[PDB]
Amino acid sequence: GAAPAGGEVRRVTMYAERLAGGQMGYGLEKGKASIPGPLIELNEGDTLHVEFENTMDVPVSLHVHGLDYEISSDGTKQNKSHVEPGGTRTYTWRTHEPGRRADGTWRAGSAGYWHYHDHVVGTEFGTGGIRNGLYGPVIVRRKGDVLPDATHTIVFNDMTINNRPAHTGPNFEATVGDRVEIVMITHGEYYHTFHMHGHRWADNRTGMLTGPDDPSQVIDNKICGPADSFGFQIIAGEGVGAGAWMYHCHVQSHSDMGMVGLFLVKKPDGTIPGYDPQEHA
Amino acid sequence: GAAPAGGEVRRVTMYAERLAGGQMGYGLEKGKASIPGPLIELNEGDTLHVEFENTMDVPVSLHVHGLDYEISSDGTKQNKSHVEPGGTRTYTWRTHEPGRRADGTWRAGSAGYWHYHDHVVGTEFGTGGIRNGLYGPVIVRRKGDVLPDATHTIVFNDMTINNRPAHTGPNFEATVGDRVEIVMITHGEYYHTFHMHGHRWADNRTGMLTGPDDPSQVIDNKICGPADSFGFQIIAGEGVGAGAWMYHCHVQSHSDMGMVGLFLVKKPDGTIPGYDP
Amino acid sequence: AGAAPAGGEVRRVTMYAERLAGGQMGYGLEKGKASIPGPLIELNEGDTLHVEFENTMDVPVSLHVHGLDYEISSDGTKQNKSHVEPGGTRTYTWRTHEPGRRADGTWRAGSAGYWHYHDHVVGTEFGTGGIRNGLYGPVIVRRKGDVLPDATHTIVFNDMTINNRPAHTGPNFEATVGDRVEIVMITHGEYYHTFHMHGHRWADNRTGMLTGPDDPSQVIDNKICGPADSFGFQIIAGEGVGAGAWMYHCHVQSHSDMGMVGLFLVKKPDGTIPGYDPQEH
Ligand SMILES: [O-][O-]
Ligand SMILES: [Cu+2]
Ligand SMILES: [Cu+2]
Ligand SMILES: [Cu+2]
Ligand SMILES: [Cu+2]
Ligand SMILES: [Cu+2]
Ligand SMILES: [Cu+2]
Ligand SMILES: [Cu+2]
Ligand SMILES: [Cu+2]
Ligand SMILES: [Cu+2]
Ligand SMILES: [Cu+2]
Ligand SMILES: [Cu+2]
Ligand SMILES: [Cu+2]
Repeated sequence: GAAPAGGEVRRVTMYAERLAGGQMGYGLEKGKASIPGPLIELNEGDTLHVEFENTMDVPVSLHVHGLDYEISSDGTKQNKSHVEPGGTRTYTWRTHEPGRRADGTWRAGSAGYWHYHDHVVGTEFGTGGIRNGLYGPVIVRRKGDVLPDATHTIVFNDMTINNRPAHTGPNFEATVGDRVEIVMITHGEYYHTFHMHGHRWADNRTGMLTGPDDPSQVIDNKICGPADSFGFQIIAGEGVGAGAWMYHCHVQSHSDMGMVGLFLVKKPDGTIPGYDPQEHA
Repeated sequence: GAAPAGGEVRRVTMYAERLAGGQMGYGLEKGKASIPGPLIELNEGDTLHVEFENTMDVPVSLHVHGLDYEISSDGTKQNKSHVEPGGTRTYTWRTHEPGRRADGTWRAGSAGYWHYHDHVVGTEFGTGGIRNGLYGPVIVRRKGDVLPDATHTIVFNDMTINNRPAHTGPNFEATVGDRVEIVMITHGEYYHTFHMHGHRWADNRTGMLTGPDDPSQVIDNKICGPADSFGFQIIAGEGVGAGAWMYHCHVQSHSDMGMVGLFLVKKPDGTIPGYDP
Repeated sequence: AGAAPAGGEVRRVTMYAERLAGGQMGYGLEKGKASIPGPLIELNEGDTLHVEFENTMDVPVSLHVHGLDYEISSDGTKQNKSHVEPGGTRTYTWRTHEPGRRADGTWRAGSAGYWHYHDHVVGTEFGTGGIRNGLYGPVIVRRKGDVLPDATHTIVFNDMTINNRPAHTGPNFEATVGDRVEIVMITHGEYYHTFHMHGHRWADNRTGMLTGPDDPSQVIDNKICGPADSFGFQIIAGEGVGAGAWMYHCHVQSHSDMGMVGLFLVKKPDGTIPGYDPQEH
């Protein structure tokens, strides 16, 4: 697979729901909200109309990074694009291809790893919403972008991964050789440094080197702060083989307190070498 | 609207002065000091002799990032290039173009988004003088760089933008279609994440991709730490139209405590849709 | 002087973990010669390194590496039972690969870059104790044709110290104007830092050096960094600025104020640094 040229006009329904544990989630269907919210994938040029409904007892909003949107889809109290309790609103996101402007410069596409989150709960910056779990990924693909066997979203939200209690992963499974895509988002108050054992990627738009003349740095550790978003694709177990490969924040008290999960890379027979589930507790 | 080749020897007078309620700033003429300090632009290859005068009762200095300067223009007490009270000094900053060295490798030029600040007030690293307002931006352009319709300078200085009180901006104005340049400098103790609503830029030298071969990440949110500086040009309203477009620090307590302003992009008739002055 | 050659050799080294004075711990290649930072390990892409490792201490220790290819048995984590018991021995194997075109048409990133190793088991199962105590070291993987330097120096921001040195005690590095000097910068611990050098700059890419006039990497003199970040650059000492006691420091204001400063002592050909008086520093 490779992404095709874009330009489809899409629609979807989206709800903001209270979840258990005092949380809040987005979902595509009533009663199916998740944390992180649902992954929205677009190709450059597609438009997405989001038929949005607020099912909670407090205003909420939908603010997106990186995608074209007019002020009316800003998703803020400050230009009256929030959604009252029980209210509804259609947010529109647009994307565009890159190309030469008439002044000679190059307009950058919308392609990239982006995200969306609340901007209204708690404060007019969505501090309460984001803490509760109102966030999710948006991938915009360029025509020709290689496509992954799977996509996993890792959000460092304050001292949590995906709002989970400490040392509860999440874990992610792949088989040696799968092309795995990772979307990494950070939210909240703290900086973090995302690290993956056994695996590395290029610090560019795709996480993959364009070819032999890409000078981007190849890393396995990146500092990130609130609302940063990047992603990459790795071949699971490439050059290293199967195993329970940790990913964690490398800030030493963060990993000690539980900002750790496993990238479980399995042999073809589905087993994991030297993976004693209880030696990782 | 493109930068020319440099090589001109330029001179400017700068002054350090005190300002109201504890603050201090640089000025091009006395009485006229500002926080941030004056924007300095140069073309790669230019030399700049800053004829500097400290009008304050305490020592001060002028230290610059990225530009060429000999150790005597270090702007540090450590190297004895600070400026005593009432004193004067001439700091020389030079720039160069990119080109191939003798050893055959490529030497990077001076072009970039840079800044200058005090290095001796409060501490030997400027801690009290940076806190007080003693910082400013420097742009060095390469030959061929497209020139903006405006440049606006945003300094995250601890928990403030441009040492301004919380929730007071600043706001900048443009018209849809304007090529707008933002200079972003961070100072103090805190990390930040700069975010702009409705607009995006490439994470490279200019903030614009070189072309279809430029693999630089395109972003709208950037982590920055003390003495980081970067800049970019955007077409205002490009693909998103007019309106009051927020920029802020995206650390949640920071934006909550007031690290937020507006990029007011106006329709050619001058009105901003949706905006509530 | 010159270029990195093509890799492919299988190298062996003995490495030791040893107690050092002051409650510190260090790696070394020979007994009694442990250092903080540990020894610089240098490989070319394709090289294999069998580290014959010995733990001379009374507590468990491990060797974990960033960026290189290792199988999960050389993870160096208690979690995967690749730590070394007090008095114990273990051969860690690190591999590197050249970049190249995969059968799927994408470009495989090579191992080349500025990497580091460190402990993963001392104090906590994320090595928080052994990293505090000085168990960390640089690794450089060179791509064929990489420019070699006249000298390489390693600067590790470890918590609020540089190379575990007392406040304001450097270290200092000396070069002559025109020397090609390689800096390897690693960060560790709990804190974010910004690395700054007076009178010098580099490219934010793999080598630190612009590949040519087509390379768009930002050129910087100041770089935010977090725990386990590792980058490097080569500069021409004093190029366009002359001899001098050029400070490098973390630019987080209170960090420099309280010790995170050192000196790049760049000398004229006659050995002099005019104006340099250590008592003013
Ligand atoms: O506000 O993101
Ligand atoms: Cu916002
Ligand atoms: Cu963290
Ligand atoms: Cu690791
Ligand atoms: Cu945001
Ligand atoms: Cu901030
Ligand atoms: Cu936003
Ligand atoms: Cu500075
Ligand atoms: Cu680890
Ligand atoms: Cu620091
Ligand atoms: Cu400096
Ligand atoms: Cu300095
Ligand atoms: Cu590590």
